[PDB]
Amino acid sequence: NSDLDVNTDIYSKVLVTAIYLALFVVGTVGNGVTLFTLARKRVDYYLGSLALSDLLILLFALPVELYNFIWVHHPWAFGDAGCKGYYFLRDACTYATALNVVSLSVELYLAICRTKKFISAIWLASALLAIPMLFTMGLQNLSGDGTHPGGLVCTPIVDTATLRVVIQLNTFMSFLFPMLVASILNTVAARRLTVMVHQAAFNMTIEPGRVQALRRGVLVLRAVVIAFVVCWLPYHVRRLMFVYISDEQWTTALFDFYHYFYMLSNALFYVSSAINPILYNLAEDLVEDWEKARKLLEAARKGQDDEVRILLANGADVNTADETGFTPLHLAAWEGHLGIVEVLLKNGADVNANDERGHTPLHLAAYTGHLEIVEVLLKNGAGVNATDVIGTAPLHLAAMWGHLEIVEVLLKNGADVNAQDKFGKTPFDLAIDNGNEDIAEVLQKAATRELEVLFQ
Amino acid sequence: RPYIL
Repeated sequence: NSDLDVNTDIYSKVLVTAIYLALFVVGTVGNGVTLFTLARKRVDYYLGSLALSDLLILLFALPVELYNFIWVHHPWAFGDAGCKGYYFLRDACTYATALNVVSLSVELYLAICRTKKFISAIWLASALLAIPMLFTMGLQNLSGDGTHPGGLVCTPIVDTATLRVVIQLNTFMSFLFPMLVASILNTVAARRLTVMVHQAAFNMTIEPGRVQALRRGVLVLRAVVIAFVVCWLPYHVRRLMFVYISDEQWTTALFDFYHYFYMLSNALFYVSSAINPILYNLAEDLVEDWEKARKLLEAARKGQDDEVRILLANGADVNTADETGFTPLHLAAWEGHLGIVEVLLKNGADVNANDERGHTPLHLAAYTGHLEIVEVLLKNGAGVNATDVIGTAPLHLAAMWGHLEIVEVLLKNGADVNAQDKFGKTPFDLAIDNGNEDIAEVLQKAATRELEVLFQ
Repeated sequence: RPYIL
């Protein structure tokens, strides 16, 4: 049946077979272990679908395709079921994949500005959109006489105009539309964050854990969109070609080019399936870091030395922050956890971290009257004369709230006795306003000592 | 014209 022969060289097929087997043995294992691991252990519901659609594609489509579309172009060896089935399955699984990707972008965006049911809607809608493949594809005998058994081939059973509509809509619905929508959400999400980073930078010393996580989420989701554009554009271009050249432009050269482009287009297609477990690992590590950062902020407040040292050892960011810009060391200083202040300083917590209101840990230790925390913060080189947005120094707070011992150690660590806030009030002024005579006296003698120095 | 899509 010479008319139906492809004439791709043997090596070409052997090379694609080597590549297909590579993608299959690694991709199946990869996507299998991804599901198996979620079964064992919100975002996970999404990564399950993606892992499942790819596993279904690599397990059922790729072996069938390697046989009847790479090696043996005729006849079709899987019946009108296998024909309509292969195409239905593929359309379903890509649709499922594409819609999940839109969900992740939507979910990320909403975070930056029930689920188990939502997943099932995605899959069922994937079955719906894929049904037109059950009516367009089928077996036909294109052999010379019109009855030769070796000319039985799986191929469109409708006219070109009909096939143009399904394929153009398929190109729209499964590829262009959802990937554009994701690109738009990806870009807005990114933009919204980038101003958060500037605003945080303007005030804080450290931007929050929630931002650092969503920031890294934008980059991965961007990579996945770029990944599909590359892996899916050739494929769709090849299927438009099939229904955009009529019959009277199809030269023997253009016929040969198509079956090579088919090997290449469908190599790249299966590559998206085999890369998915990378996205899974990136997303999961991004999520695990956030939870550890979150768990470490609870532990620092609650004063749980054990949980802290487990989280720090297992890689938790010592200098993570909340929306306020509160680090673990801020929380430990504030809650009066001397032991936790010391473990956080050992593991390199920033001693001069500023929150939104420009409060260092020393500010919070000097406000709440923890002499031993003040002493340890200062031992590790805290800013004695660090001033908040109001121009309040730690010595202001110590003097205002009557922490004489803190005043004395602050003074002897080089505190400016004469520091003034926005409203020009000195520690001494604050000491008197509230009625701390012993402090006010210590301060005024310090003030006097400095006068003497000027006049000699 | 090809027959495989």
